[PDB]
Amino acid sequence: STMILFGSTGDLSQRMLLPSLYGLDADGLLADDLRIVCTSRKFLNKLFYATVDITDPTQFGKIADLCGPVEKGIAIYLSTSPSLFEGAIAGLKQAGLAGPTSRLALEKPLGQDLASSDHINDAVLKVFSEKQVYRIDHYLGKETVQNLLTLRFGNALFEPLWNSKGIDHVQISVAETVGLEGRIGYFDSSGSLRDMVQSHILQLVALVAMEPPAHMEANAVRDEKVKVFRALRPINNDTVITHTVTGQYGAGVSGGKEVAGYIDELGQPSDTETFVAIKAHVDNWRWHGVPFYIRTGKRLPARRSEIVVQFKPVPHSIFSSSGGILQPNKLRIVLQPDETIQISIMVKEPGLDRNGAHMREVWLDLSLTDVFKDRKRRIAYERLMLDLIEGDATLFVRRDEVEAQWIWIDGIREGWKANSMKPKTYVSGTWGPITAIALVERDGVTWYDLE
Amino acid sequence: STMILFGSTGDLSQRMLLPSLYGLDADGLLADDLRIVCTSRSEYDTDGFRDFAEKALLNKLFYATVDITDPTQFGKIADLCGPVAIYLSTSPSLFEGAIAGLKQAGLAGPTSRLALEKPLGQDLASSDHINDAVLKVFSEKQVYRIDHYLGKETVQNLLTLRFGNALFEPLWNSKGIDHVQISVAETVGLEGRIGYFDSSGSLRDMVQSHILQLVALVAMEPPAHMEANAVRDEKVKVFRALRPINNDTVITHTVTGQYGAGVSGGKEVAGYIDELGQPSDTETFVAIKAHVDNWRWHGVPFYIRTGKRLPARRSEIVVQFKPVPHSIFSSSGGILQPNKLRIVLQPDETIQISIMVKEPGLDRNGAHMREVWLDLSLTDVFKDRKRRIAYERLMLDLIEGDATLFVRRDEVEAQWIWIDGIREGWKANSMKPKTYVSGTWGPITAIALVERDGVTWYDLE
Amino acid sequence: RLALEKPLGQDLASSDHINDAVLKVFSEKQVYRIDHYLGKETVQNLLTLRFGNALFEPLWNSKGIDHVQISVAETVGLEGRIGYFDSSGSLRDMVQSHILQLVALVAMEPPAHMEANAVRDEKVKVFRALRPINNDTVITHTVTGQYGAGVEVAGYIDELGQPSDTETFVAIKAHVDNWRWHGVPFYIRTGKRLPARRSEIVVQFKPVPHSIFSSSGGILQPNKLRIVLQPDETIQISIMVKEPGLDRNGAHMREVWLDLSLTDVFKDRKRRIAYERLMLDLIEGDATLFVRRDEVEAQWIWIDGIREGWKANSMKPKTYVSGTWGPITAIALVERDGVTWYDLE
Amino acid sequence: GAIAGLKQAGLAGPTSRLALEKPLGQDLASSDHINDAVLKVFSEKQVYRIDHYLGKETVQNLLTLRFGNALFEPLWNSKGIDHVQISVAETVGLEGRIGYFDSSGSLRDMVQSHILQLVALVAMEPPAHMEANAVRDEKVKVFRALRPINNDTVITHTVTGQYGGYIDELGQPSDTETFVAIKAHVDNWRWHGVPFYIRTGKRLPARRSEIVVQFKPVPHSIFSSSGGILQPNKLRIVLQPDETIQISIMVKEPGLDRNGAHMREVWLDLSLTDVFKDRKRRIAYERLMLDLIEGDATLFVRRDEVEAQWIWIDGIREGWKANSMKPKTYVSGTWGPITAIALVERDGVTWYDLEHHHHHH
Repeated sequence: STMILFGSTGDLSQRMLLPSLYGLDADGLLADDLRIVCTSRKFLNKLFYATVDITDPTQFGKIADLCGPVEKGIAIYLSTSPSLFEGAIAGLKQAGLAGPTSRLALEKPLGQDLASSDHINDAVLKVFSEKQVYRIDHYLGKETVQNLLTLRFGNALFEPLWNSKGIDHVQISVAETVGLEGRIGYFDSSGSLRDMVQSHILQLVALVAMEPPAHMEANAVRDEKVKVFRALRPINNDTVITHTVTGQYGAGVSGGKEVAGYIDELGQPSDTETFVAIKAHVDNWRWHGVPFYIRTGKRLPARRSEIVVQFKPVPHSIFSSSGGILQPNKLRIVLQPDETIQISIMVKEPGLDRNGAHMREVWLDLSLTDVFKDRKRRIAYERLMLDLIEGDATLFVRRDEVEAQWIWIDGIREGWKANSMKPKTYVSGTWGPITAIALVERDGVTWYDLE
Repeated sequence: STMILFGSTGDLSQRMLLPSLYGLDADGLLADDLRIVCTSRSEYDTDGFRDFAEKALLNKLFYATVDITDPTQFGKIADLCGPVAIYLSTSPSLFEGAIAGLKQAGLAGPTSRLALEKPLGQDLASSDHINDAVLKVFSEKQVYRIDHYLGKETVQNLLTLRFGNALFEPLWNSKGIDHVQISVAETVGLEGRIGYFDSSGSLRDMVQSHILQLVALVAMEPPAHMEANAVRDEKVKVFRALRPINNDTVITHTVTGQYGAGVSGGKEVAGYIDELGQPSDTETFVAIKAHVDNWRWHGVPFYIRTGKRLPARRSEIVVQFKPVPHSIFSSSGGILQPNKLRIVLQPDETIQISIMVKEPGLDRNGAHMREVWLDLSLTDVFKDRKRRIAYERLMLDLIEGDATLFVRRDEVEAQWIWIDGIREGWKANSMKPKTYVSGTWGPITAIALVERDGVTWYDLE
Repeated sequence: RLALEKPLGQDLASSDHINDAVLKVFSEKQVYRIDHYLGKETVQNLLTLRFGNALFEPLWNSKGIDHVQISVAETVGLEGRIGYFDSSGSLRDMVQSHILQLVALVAMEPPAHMEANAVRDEKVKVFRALRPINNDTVITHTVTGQYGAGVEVAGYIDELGQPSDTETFVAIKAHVDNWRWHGVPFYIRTGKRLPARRSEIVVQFKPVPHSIFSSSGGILQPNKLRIVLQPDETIQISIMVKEPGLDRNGAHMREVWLDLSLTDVFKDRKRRIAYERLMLDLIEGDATLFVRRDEVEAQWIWIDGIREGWKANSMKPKTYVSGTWGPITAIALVERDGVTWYDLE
Repeated sequence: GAIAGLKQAGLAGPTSRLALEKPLGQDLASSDHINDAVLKVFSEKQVYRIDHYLGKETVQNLLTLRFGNALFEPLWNSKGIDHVQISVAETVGLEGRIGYFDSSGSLRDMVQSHILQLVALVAMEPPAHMEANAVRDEKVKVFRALRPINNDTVITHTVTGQYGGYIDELGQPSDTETFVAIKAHVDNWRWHGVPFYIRTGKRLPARRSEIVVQFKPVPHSIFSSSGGILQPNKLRIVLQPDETIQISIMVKEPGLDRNGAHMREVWLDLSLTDVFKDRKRRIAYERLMLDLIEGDATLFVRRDEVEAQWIWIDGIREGWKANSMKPKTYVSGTWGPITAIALVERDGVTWYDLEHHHHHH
């Protein structure tokens, strides 16, 4: 019933960040009892400003403030620089609101490293149990991401093929046209690996690589996802160079306006990625030998996040009439900005005989964006928010998840920190550095785009 | 290398060329050794025919005429071009005399190639008797029997679709598919065919040849390589494997319908008996539930329906796929319709697949979903290609080689054994046909045929 | 480190009061529960049979297995320290813990790597996938009995005096309801004073889809994989072979068995009573042969839910004379389904 | 041929049929020349070709094991199995018909039909219903799915040998193989991608003809620890003169903290001969006489099988006479020429031998 930010009068919060809070319930969903406690340097009535500062210790005892009943729960995000979190953690203690089920919502980066994340979580845990913790991951709230569960197990056509023999490899790519998210100097703090790959891509891979549960339970869903992250192939300095590629936002023509370089955008020489590509494997016994080719970067030629499952070829082209070449089957799922799923099959080409059979590849296409046009375009936060209020919530992260996510992340970065692996530049609007072609082409693979 | 032609005057041969010719007079595909041979009961010359031919279309035309009782206008073909295949479309009475002349001319040979479009049978006795007179004169290597469905391009892609894709083969077995459905629908009543249909019946007209050929295409095992002989041998196996329909199963597995007088195209249409002017028990519609017993196909029902005066004209092959082993969306709110693959072969050429998808919205109570169809349209993709007219590649097959499209004896021998066994069985039970209203999809008892075991009927409704 | 004995609980309230009072002092990592069954070599190889091999998995689902049979039969009684049966019956001792563990090691999915929680989590998922027999399902899906007087023996009551309403015999038709197993009845059976002692699992596979030879003499007997854990340690498979004979009337076939007896080769293995390894686990590492708090929860929930149904149906066991191979009524819980209790016959 | 007696005695007639057990061919033309001459008087129904090995009882059981059970076929696919190995070895000198043995080889005698039909009963699909030509019809497609060993593949896909000697017993310049090794390939959906290892010979120190089917490896090894290695699981079959069939499984070897976790490769063993010892113990030729009269027999080879046998037999012979290959003497009991071991040992495969008598320390 309350959310805390110390910078609202200042910087981004003052101009664009706040409406996310006001807009989502102002005409959308329904809310009536809430007590937004804000502090900085319907429910319109609830919002109320306050002032707080970590530097004076005696100040924390003085604020002594709690809006709403103790039997409600204390959710808050401390968006401060490192070492200021510890000073202001106790403020809810002056309120004292830890006893009731507490939402403890954390839509946050959660730190650069597992020790960095654990430091946070160990301190948060003493006031609140895991059941109280409700960490949001913005993709898990996207509807297009949610249907990955109906897709495999609400249909009998897929699961026979999710097993190494069925799939030769899978390709995932999160595409963004612009690097101007207002994160410059904040991106430097993390970067595309921790910014995008550590949870949102990993959460998607978990939806793709897992086993089905027996039923749609909250904790049955999450307990099977940690298994993929614990079954990831750990990328070591001995494997990072072959399996990883970093690239950086350069100066090209992007979006119609010509644009400039990352380093020249920060003003100082910068080393973060703004693009990365990995060749992962799941060793659960259903995925051994199946490469997942993951990719994300900014200043790319299109913003379009899609998954492409390429299946193993037929054991035999019985149409080896000199026209018998069969293009592997692809299951293509597009989740942003258009909602789309398609399959690629072979069909005899209308015609006679040129001393063989000639055929074409073609796509059975279905688009959710068009099929459901009279339906809603609800924001992820609107679906996610009710679950916070609801006694058991399903779309929120768990410690085993993040802890298994970071281990793979920290093992990779040291691998190229121990290998001294600098990024490679790309022209904004090019699809990235030229080294990501060999990374797949050394395996025979091609990255799916338009024709 | 060489082809001779018969029955030039009749509205059958000329009709197919009209639409094709206007689009194409250009192709000139045939090899030089072949030339236009025209024979009909006509007095137009060689020149004088190339004048009638031009309306259908002079460089390759040779004419000359014959008589149907005189084996003497038979030398006129002999006094015609012949360097160091034939098409006969006649009624039953002239069949052996027409064969008689070819032997006297010498135009009957191991070199000679035979093509036989007209109905070739009613029993084994016929099948064997009609073929055996041809067979003593000719071998299988010279006889190539036409099947008017087998040539449709949508049917040719059934081999590419099934065997050019690996997404179909893991589930193309008894465990993968709950049931297989084939439907051919005709809005039109027979027009001008009465007295020909009554002797054949609906089952002889469509089920014996085209529908059975389609059943094999879904059920046939793949050949090691695609050659007419390798592909055909597997198809014959499907006909041999088909479970025999006998008196015990005939009443349960077969429904027969005769079209009544109701309405077609917004106007009342008369009953089949009324058009004949004679009482008939012949069938204008048939429905069957059929099983092919094989390690791959044992226990999977295949249901075949073809009808006359049915509500719409379309031919569709729908293969339902087994329901998911567990509904992980239990506790209510989730219904998981099994996956279905629907392919349309008439009148639109189209393939679709059935998938389950969450409905846009929150989980709320239960998981809510819709089934939805991945749809592909074959006619639009090949827009720079031609249209639905046919009898095409079959020609190239003549000068170049053996034809996958043409029929062989063991199949026709296997078709009638299954088809003849059904007719005697409903003769021993005295199965009178059931009437239906023209445009209702057939007699309503054919609905129990599917509905008593849990099956329904696909409509885009 | 604290290790607990076999009599942990008699119901939900018990094992949750006894544990959450101890889990108030200790934790799940430092807590070990004792299953006498788990630590046996023949049980240990079940996971080694399934997942160290590739021959079985292609069929280990509702599309390759017809039925499983798990039997543990005894000749003795409970002499020396009777009281637990009076307190718990024959349900809570051997089924709630011992045989349910044998149920888990056959109907579970593989972990990525052999580690305690990763292996245990797959078993917990089974005990959650157990279809709960409740209400008016326990009469037609369960059979109870009591060993009578016969063979000098006297009955249980005809040796104890007081009237009790608890069975020394239970028959269930269990059901794991997951993608892998939906549709596969699991047949669990145990009891005392029966004419044999051999604990064994039997997995009957479905019949081949079509029979080429089934016209005359075509009796196609299904293939069954046989495993014997107690007291014989024996794994076999039933296969169909041609009868060498000059036959003029159809195909002649015999059901024969690929036989394997592991003790005969496992002599070098220092065969010993099961408990000797269990101590080292507690002494030097993570407990893989021990039950977990979530394992106890899903066991008792499915163990107690039946008790709801038969005390409301006021269900009483059915007398079998000792040596009646059980009550004759456990023969119809399968004969109504066509299946019959297997025997080497 | 001297069949000329029968037709010029009025004997080639419908009352009576024929079964042939003669050295019919050395090439496709000779059997067809024999066949065309016999089919010049008869048709295939009254023309029967006899293969001794088909007629052995334990050989008869190959398809019933394949098709009376549901455990194998799920794996009888390229995905299911890695490779097949067929071995037929003899103890005798090549002297039983030493002059006759020269000019036919061990290929056209033993492999062209006997072991190729052992190939046929392995790489076939099930027919509709058992019928005399239904069995044959699925073997023809096998004999058609046999990759024709190329003159470019005959160096890396074949190995020949000689009794060490055959020259020292026959006189004339001899290039005759007292041993043969090939690696065949069935190119159908079910089988494309599976090495078929065929091996036979006469100057070897053992006599037990056997088939071995190795199934593919597991995707993931959950039990990753020291000591525990996994040999792939295999099917072993021995029919003559021993009838002994086993399966390779991985079973735990009990130990406490000794050399890590322990797993043994042990065998489910079954011998038909002990079970049926009270039974016939007949001669492979016994029933074949009853099938011919008033009947359609399943157990006879057909001209297209022998034709497709010969076509695949001749395609090698041109090619290895084109590579000018000569046999390699092996000194009287070395399990073959030293080169047939690399035909697998380079491919990772090793020639399978009984674990007892194959191990040391």
